[PDB]
Amino acid sequence: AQNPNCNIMIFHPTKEEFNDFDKYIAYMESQGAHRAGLAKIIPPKEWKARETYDNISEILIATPLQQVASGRAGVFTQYHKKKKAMTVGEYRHLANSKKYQTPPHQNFEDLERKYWKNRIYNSPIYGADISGSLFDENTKQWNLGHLGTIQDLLEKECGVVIEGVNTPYLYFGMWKTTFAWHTEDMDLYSINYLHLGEPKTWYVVPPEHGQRLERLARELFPGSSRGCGAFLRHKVALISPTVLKENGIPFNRITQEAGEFMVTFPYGYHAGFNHGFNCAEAINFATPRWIDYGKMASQCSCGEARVTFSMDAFVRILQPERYDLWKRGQD
Ligand SMILES: O=C(O)CNC(=O)C(=O)O
Ligand SMILES: [Mg+2]
Ligand code: NI
Ligand SMILES: [Zn+2]
Repeated sequence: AQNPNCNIMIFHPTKEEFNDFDKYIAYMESQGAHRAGLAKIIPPKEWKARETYDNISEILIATPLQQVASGRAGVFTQYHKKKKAMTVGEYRHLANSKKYQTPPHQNFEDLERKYWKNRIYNSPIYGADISGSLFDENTKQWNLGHLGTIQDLLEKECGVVIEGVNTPYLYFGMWKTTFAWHTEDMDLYSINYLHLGEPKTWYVVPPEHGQRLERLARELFPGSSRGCGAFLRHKVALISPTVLKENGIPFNRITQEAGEFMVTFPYGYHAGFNHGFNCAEAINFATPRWIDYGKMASQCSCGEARVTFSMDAFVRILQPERYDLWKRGQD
């Protein structure tokens, strides 16, 4: 069995190996990468996502989200308060202000320490989930707006034709902006490219141990657990590495820098934070190996998780028994 300790693997494809996206994912899995839940892919030196970022300040963040925390430093939830629209140029200036900027620090470890110590005492503003792409249309390799669609994968594997579309999303971050513990919708893969700016630190639980994290989460968030049998789908709960280590939960951590891709694998729980002003692009995708995970994915039916149009068909075809109750949640 490859990668039996479930370590995060880092890949350095050549320009030749960067041509065929599906093939390279399957290669990484042949080496055991999926067992970690997360992999890093460093693009060949010849590749670029686009020529420059000099012209992005006019993108609109229609609904910036102020991430307000409740709880204790190592175990908290966050709620998203909607703020007035602002441009990326306005957001960048905000991120760089004295109130929101990254503090002085020695290295990534010192910054990680300061994040876990102090996150809860601040409310950083996140421009999340903005439909769009920063890949140049002429970038032919690993262009996250040109991937094969999940609908087409399901059709190729299972024969059924379904409605729905699959497009990327932009994320504009600042110091302390936080992504809560989650897996993807329908336990899909994700791919995330850090276009510019400061790093993103990731934490991940191997897929084979995801239920251990769920059981801890039910213990740590007991009212939330009573409210919903899949409350991590709400994407609000944070648990620190120190607390994970105290409770024996297997995990790994890695920091992504600008110019790097990360892939999350089906049912790989992940969480993290941004080090300063940055812009990431991410999209879900599927492979044949995902289908079985899609069939078994939990679902939020309490009504809180409220997701995309395209998830309907996935539930309807892969989980027909759950369909009815899940759609009651969405309506
Ligand atoms: O970058 C972020 O804020 C969150 N991204 C993801 O969870 C992902 O790419 O799967
Ligand atoms: Mg612009
Ligand atoms: Ni994710
Ligand atoms: Zn729910």
